[PDB]
Amino acid sequence: VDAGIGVMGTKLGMMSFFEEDGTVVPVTVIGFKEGNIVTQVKTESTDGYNAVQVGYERLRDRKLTMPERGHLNKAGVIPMRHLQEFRLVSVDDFTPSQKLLFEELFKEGDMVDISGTTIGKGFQGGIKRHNFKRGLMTHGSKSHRALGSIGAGTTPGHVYKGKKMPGRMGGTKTKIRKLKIMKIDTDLRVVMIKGAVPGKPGNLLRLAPAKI
Amino acid sequence: MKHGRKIHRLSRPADQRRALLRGLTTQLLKHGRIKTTRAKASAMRKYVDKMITLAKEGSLHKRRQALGFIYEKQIVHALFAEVPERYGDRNGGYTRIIRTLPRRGDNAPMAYIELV
Amino acid sequence: QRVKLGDIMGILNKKAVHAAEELRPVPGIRTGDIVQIRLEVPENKRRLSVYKGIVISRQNAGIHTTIRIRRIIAGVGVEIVFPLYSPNIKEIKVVSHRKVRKARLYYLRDKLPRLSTF
Amino acid sequence: AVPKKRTSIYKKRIRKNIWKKKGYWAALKAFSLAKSLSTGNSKSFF
Amino acid sequence: MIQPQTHLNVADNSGARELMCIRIIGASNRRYARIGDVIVAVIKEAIPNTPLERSEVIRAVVVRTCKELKRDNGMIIRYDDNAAVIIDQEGNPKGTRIFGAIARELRQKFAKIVSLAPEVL
RNA sequence: AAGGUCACGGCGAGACGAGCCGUUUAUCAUUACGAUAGGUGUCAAGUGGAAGUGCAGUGAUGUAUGCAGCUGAGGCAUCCUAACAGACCCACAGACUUGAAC
RNA sequence: GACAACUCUCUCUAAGGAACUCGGCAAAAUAGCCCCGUAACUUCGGGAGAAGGGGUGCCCCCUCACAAAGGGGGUCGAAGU
RNA sequence: UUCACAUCGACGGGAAGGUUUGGCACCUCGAUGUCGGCUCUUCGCCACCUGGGGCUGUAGUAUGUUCCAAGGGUUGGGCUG
RNA sequence: CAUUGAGAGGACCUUUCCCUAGUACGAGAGGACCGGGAAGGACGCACCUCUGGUGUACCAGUUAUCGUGCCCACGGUAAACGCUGGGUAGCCAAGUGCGGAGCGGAUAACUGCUGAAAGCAUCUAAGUAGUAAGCCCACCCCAAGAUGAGUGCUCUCCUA
Repeated sequence: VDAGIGVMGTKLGMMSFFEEDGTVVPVTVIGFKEGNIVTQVKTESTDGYNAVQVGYERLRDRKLTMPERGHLNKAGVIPMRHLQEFRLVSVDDFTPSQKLLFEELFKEGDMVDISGTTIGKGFQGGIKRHNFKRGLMTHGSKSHRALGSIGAGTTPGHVYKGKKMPGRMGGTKTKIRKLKIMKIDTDLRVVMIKGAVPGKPGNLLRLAPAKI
Repeated sequence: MKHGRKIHRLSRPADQRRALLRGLTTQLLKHGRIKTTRAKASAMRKYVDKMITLAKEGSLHKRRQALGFIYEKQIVHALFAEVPERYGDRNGGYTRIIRTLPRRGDNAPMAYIELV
Repeated sequence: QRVKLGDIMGILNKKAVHAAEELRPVPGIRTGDIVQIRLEVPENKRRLSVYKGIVISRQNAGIHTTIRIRRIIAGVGVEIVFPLYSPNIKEIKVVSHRKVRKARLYYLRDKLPRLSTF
Repeated sequence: AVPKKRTSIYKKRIRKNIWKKKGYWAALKAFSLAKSLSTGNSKSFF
Repeated sequence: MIQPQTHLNVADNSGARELMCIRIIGASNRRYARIGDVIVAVIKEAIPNTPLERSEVIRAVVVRTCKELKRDNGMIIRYDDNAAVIIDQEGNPKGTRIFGAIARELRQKFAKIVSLAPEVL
């Protein structure tokens, strides 16, 4: 349950905003490829919960299959790629018919949370996944960087599940929390936000207000 | 991880890879059409586009860098007398990567380089 | 009247440098110059701090086009970084020029300090 | 490292048939390439 | 970055020359001592006309460092040596004349070091 | 059939499978989509003054051309090259039984 | 082909410098020729290349045992066995 | 200072645990590789700290002892294998 | 495609300094509980805007030598850079941001409120209140192979 509808935007590099007091803050720059049109609302009557379903990245019709574009043309909106809802408490007033919601709702709310696919690092070891220590690099040692002991002795007879092994590190989404908003641009369709979003410039990014 | 490392390294070390690039683009400029593997094909594509457009502006500095890159002496001087008369107005894209059957003994994906 | 692409690094950075140039003019600091920095720090009431020194590098990334500066204070070896587009500076003055054959004077840190006193 | 016992006919016919089914998957690709190698304007196979 | 086996020069005329600093107080990191962190120094060598001899545990203040110093104004200050001031726990040192320049953020906790300093940058 | 898979051009994804983004009269015009990768043209950016010539010097070398010359893993533009040619899987109201109204 | 973990053979590493460790193990550092200078001790043979410090590339000139070599000067590089 | 039970508690008594040294020799010697260190767990509470409380010979700070509570933490070093 | 979430993981940690206030208390000396703020430490999730390490894409200086006929200028080699000087994009931290919230639920120890079995009493036998870093929920992610296999929207089943 979220405390309100959010938007989604793409990361476009990082820079530094110079505050007129004299400080230098590192900000991430957020663009918006297409407006976050509310496509499908799911209320308490026809569904077990209440959520507002928006989308993103208007595309060519060849890029989008028949169930997708049939679902989007059921709402009478543009064919678009990305599609996510926000679960919201039952006080909502949202029509699914082409609500091109403008981005003014976050500037006075100087706290926002963001979610995104972090950059994947592939099958990485235990020295960087779970912040282990390496063995002795010298003094006749042989267990350089290795995983060390894995379990206890005879009495378990196995290893505990969830034990810290090497595996695929990045690729899942994360949410970093309470990130204070900064100078929006009402003509450059760009929002400064002081922090570090998950991922390189180009990826999708959930931008939804806080849950404290 | 290889995020954004756009060098195309082969199954050979660095200086041997440089010699493979120079020799195979040299004999590519000698015969025109050539049989490579596909990694060697794209690795020829970047450098031989650099060597067609290098002696496109036939000065002395371009001719000396171009003679420094290519092995054979008499093929650089057969190049700038040929590339403005042929590959003017093309503005990039000097090759073609026509693929063929894999190689007997390796199942190596084998390609074939033109000049067009 | 044109909509803009995903090339917003250059136009946010370009209009940021153009706004900071509209506020105060700045002549360019090449590597090897001997310059002055006049800094605004509150509550000191002198409002013009003295920073003489030799620019070592210029790590120019748009709005962080910066100065690696060096002056031997009477103890030893002070190496200060300056953002040229910050509102905390007041003016720059290119006093001299060493005419050095290098873009990065990181050798000059640990040399003999008679060749580093501004 | 040294195997404690041996495998059955069961598990071995499973693993060998996964190996040969992995050989099955790389010939409908060869049927597609052999079918595109036939009469048609394709910019490959000089 | 001041490890617990570093040599710091003296920034005053208290009576020492350098010191092996031992195991910082305050910030419990103790493998990264930035500015303003007091250190439990021991005297490696000293001036032999002063009641500060060899092998004497004392408390001092890191006032210069080769590691950088991130400021909010955009500047980054760094020195070429490491320096400490032989300090007492009630503020002021027992050496008056401070050698070398210091920064100005440590004025908010150590004002006597700034007031006795030749340059405050 | 809808939708996938192979192939194809790759990736900020990745041991292999995966995943993701393309797969072309690859806009036309009044204002967000139909540039995937390489090349090319420019712009950030790195090293930092290239060759050749002239001048000064007995010569090492310095100087003008000339923030020039190379690099261009990054941004934008450009269809010049390769995205051609295909192939294959999945089809044909979704068993049997009760209740409701039509 | 690809450019995962991890082993091995190498290169570099901000700040510190043995805090690691059974133990400076291993790596890093010194390194060639000339000049200055060199202690405790001793079987007076040595230690000793003790330690420690300076020059070193390339172009000029002259002194020239008229082959090695010397001094003075300039020239570049961050760095000259 | 009075005062067995704020706190220790002599002379004695009753238990729990299986973490020391022991007793037996019950599995294992056609092989269950001891002590310390590195790496990496996880668990117990007989609680060192953190959270709540009682009593205090607790004026306050700091305590002494004790109840609930094992979520989390429990340093860097000189000596020695 | 879009999610609910049964179940499971991670995170729920901790210290000084300041106001209250040199106030209660104490002859003085000393010096609060409670409620806020600020700076840290470890841990974790990210990122490369700054500062760097590396960066065998790179460019620059130079030694020995072999080629390019020769001077210039280049190329090869001195392992898997000849040795150095810097560096874009990646990766990383020492760097940069963020997190650890809850007059939410029930409790353990305890303090209670009425209050009887013994017309006195007693936290309890009926009912009930404050309250723990502990339990659960909320917090971030995976998640219907949850065979109990969910829910919602949309596309397609044609010819003989």
